[PDB]
Amino acid sequence: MFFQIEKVVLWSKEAKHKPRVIEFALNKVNLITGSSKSGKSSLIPIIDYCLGSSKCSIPVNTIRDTTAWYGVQIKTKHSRLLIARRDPSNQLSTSNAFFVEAENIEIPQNIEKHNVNIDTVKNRLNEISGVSNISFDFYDTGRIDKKRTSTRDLSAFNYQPQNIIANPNALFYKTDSFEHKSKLVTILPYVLGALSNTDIENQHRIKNLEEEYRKVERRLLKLKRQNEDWLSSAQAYVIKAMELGLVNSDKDIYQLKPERLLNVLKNITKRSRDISNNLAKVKSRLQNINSMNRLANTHSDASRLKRERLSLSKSEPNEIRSLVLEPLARAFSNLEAELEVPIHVQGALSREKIYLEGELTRLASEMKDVNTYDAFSVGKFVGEVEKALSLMGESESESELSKEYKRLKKELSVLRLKIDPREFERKTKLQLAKVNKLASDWLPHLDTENPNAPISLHEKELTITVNEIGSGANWLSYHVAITLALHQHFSSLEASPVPNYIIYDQPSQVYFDIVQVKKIFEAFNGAIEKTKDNLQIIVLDHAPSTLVKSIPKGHLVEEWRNGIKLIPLDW
Amino acid sequence: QMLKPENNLEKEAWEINNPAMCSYMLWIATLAYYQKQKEPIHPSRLFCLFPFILYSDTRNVLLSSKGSLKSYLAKFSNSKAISGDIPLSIHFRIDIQKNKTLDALIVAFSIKPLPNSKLTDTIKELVYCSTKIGRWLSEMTNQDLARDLKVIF
Amino acid sequence: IQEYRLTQRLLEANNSSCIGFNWMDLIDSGEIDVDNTIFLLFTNKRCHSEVLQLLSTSQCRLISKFTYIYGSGSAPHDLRESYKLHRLGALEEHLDEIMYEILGWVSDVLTLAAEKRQPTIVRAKDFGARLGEIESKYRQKTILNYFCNRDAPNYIKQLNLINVDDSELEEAAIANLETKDAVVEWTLNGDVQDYSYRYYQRELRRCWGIQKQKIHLDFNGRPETEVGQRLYIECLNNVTRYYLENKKVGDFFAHGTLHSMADKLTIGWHPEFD
Amino acid sequence: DWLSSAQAYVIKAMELGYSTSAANIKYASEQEAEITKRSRDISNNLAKVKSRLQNINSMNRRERLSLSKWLLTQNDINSNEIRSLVLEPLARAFSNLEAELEVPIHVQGALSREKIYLEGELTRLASEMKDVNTQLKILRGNKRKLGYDAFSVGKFVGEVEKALSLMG
DNA sequence: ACGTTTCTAACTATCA
DNA sequence: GATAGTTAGAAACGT
Repeated sequence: MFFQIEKVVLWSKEAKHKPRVIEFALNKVNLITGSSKSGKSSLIPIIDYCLGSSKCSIPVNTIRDTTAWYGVQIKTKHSRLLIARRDPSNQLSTSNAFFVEAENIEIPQNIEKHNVNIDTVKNRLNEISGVSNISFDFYDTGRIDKKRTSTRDLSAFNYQPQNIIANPNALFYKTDSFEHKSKLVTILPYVLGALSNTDIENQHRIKNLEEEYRKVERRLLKLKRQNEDWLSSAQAYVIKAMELGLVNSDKDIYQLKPERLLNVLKNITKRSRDISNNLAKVKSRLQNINSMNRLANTHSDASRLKRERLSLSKSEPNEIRSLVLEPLARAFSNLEAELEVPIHVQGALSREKIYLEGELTRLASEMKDVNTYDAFSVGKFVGEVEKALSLMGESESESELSKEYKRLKKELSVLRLKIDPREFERKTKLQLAKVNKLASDWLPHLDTENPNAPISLHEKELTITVNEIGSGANWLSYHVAITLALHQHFSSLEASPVPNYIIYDQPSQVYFDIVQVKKIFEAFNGAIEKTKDNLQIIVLDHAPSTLVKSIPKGHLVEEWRNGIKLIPLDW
Repeated sequence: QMLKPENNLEKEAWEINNPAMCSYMLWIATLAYYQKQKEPIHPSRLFCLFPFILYSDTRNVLLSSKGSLKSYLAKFSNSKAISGDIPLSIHFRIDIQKNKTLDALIVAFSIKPLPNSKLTDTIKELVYCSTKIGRWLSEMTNQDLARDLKVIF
Repeated sequence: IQEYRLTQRLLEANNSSCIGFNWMDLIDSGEIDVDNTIFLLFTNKRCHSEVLQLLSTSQCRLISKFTYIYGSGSAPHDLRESYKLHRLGALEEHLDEIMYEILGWVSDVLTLAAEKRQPTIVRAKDFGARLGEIESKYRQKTILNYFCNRDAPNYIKQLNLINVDDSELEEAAIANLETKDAVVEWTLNGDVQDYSYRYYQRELRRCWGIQKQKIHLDFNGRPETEVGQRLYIECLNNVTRYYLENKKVGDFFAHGTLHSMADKLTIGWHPEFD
Repeated sequence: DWLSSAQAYVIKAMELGYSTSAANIKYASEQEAEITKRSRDISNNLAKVKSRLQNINSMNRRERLSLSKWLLTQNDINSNEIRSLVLEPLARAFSNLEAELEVPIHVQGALSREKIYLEGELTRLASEMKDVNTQLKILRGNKRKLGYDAFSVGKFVGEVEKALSLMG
């Protein structure tokens, strides 16, 4: 997004004055001229520690001895923000933040304790940045390589300290061995423009639809594709209905349609019946008697808790009290009748049933004794016909089941085919080719062994892959070319989550030859106006202040804001 | 104008009480507002912000409170809860006001708050939650109110 | 006379066959007897020309189970005191009714034994079964007016107009309060909007109003109240599919909502004026 | 799930029988009550999850809330003093938040983890709803299936063989 | 790159 | 205004 540093604060331990502001001009190339050991190279860990760093790389015995609060101010696309952070001191690196936000930012004095945690600052930066909240884990392994991407994770390609500018091994900020290389190979297609917030939700929505597919296709459509043997026996077991014949059975199998045959299929010993009247419409309503006692016992226990959970009933209108307050005040006085349960409920649950177990199971044993077509034949046939008809398309193209297969399961292939991994690879290769063809424009603006060889990168390692031999300060030229290429690509994009500032720290650390750094500042001059003034460059060097005066995009803040050192000795 | 349609009630669905639960969101979202940082917001300004004292998934993460509203909304948006969309329901839960905000404020229009000893396990919890809410809105501006609550009023 | 006190000896029994019962006492084991077999419980006067004090309750055959009431004190207050004491509980002020339908049982068996001159063997097990059925009925109706009254509600009085069963009155009383509890619990969490109930129960005229007129034009041989019989059983099957409460709700809902209409003035399952 | 869809006949078989038992009827009523309370819990959670999905995902196609000029929209939802003394200052103070700044706030703050978790919750709660609805349908019958005689036990074992001979 | 286990610190209720 | 007390904050392992 638009996210540019305006000014950097360094609060003292409340001696007299001087919160030590280090300002930066917006959308320019910012330079301060340095002495030998003024300590200006440690401003990058100060700003990174203010941004939400877990550790603190602010150096010991020079800066941390006389500083209480560290703050930076970064202007957003809308309004600004100031992120302060106190000194870690004894508790390793675990201070918390002071995070104010307004349209304009004013620096107060020391603000004693903190008010906002550092994960709060990280979450606010993420919701400003527009990064996806997804965990990036398309197999859901709980990985840190595939995790939620933060603006703290986007602090790479934003700071170029002393140790990595003249180093081809480490390309960006704090990604030397494995601290951010995994969470940059995870997020490079997302920041190059291949993916978006709506695009990143597809790779787990398709897994949810795959789970729904495995739910529906586990049966493999028993009602549709695995019922041919039932239709083979649909015209075969009707000869058993002739044997157990009460209704008019089938006249002839090979005389009717199968639909007509299914429509046909739709349709001393009396002591068992003379016992069975107390088990059909007496024991069934006795199970319902158990539903009077036990269900209402647990309901009166539950509505006791529901009324206990209603422990909360306790302009000049005229009906706002008698009909709106007074029913609630009345219902507060009616809660006391709900904690009481009558003793007859559990009495009928336990004791009345224990007197009745011999009153109902005795006739059940009598029915068993006198139970030694058939009695269960019309039970086993009528009712199984109903279950067979309710198993074959009672709701298949009408309400649910196979109706959703023509709707939901025709969207799984739609979601799989509208954005495949082939489209992701093609878009990330197009964006990588765009950032490579945009990269070589500063090769005439800079100087290398070859100012026309097309430089390139790859996602899988994030290193310098030009087409080495005769290297040195050429690593700095490749570094500024690749950083300006990536930041110009992010500025030319829409909804890019990356802050558009690059901080450079000692380009002339290999040299100390002013023509090379002059052409470096010429490239920095050019790169601001390619996207029509959406980029910031901060340079920290001992180069003289005259290298920006003949440059339209170049700014000095009069050394260390008219100072001699970063830390003033007059604190 | 009265707030219940007389005897033509669908059911007694007002477990959230319009004149008994909340007045200015239990009336102590303006007493804590006066307590922390004195800004009036009484004659015309808007209390129709945070009826998450009236939601039993957000009132629970408001008992465990930090000391800033942004920290609470950040505690909404980590992997402990797998959430973050429900902060954006400040935008959504004031259109029709299913939480009955702007209806449960007519009854409101400085005596002491009722002490925490008379607990009742829900009323004092909501009182603590709404005092946290009321003291948390006094540290923000209107642009901050549209910013971190994610609303366009 | 005897009916007001015959149940008293039956309460102190355990399938003991308390017999209720000159012109008698020649029956030497006419029917099948039991070990206790409380015999000869029939006196109504003092001594006369026939000496009834020949054994004077010494306690036909060798060992006598003769026991008679002295003084002919029919219908006493200690008949009621034998129920509060001895066995069983109950005592929820509907005990005069339990007595009134337990003197009817011994009155009915004494009327059955008035004609058909065989002995008057009274089962104590059947007395216990009848007393248990009466106790179950009165415990069931004292379960009611607690889960219904917050006398009788306005959705149960109209459900007794068609009066399908008592289990439907149970399901109405369970479902109305369970629906109220779920609405209270939803309002506790803010899950369901307050205006969603007007979008769910005022649109049940797609059942009460188009199926109130469906079977009335289909069935015309139903004189007074059977035309509202199957309307209830069709509403109870055609309302558990409605997706107007945002997401579809459980089967316990829209049954107690139909019962929640009839607590106030509404149209309902009754085909009459109320 | 086939195990949750066939939780009945592991309770209803000894509810029916063969010989009945009042303790078995009590146990089957207890298990049916547990299944119904699980159905209520799944109903509540599914309704909440789908309500949040239908609420939050409306901005995929944010929006201006437009609580200004709501003396004509929210004036008649209540059953004049609400308007003229409370909402009339609020009519002139609801537009003092959107129109006070020139540029409205665009789409900021992703919902991707929330959308994915809510859709997975929708799938799981719909599956559990289908399982417990089949459980209640088998345990409760259509309208008249409760019977321990020679007819309804045969109907239940016919339904058991029809729902077990194919669905494994 | 922060969540996920244990630990201490602190300020603020809850009673001084 | 004091003992608890709950929640906020600290350090290493995950990968």
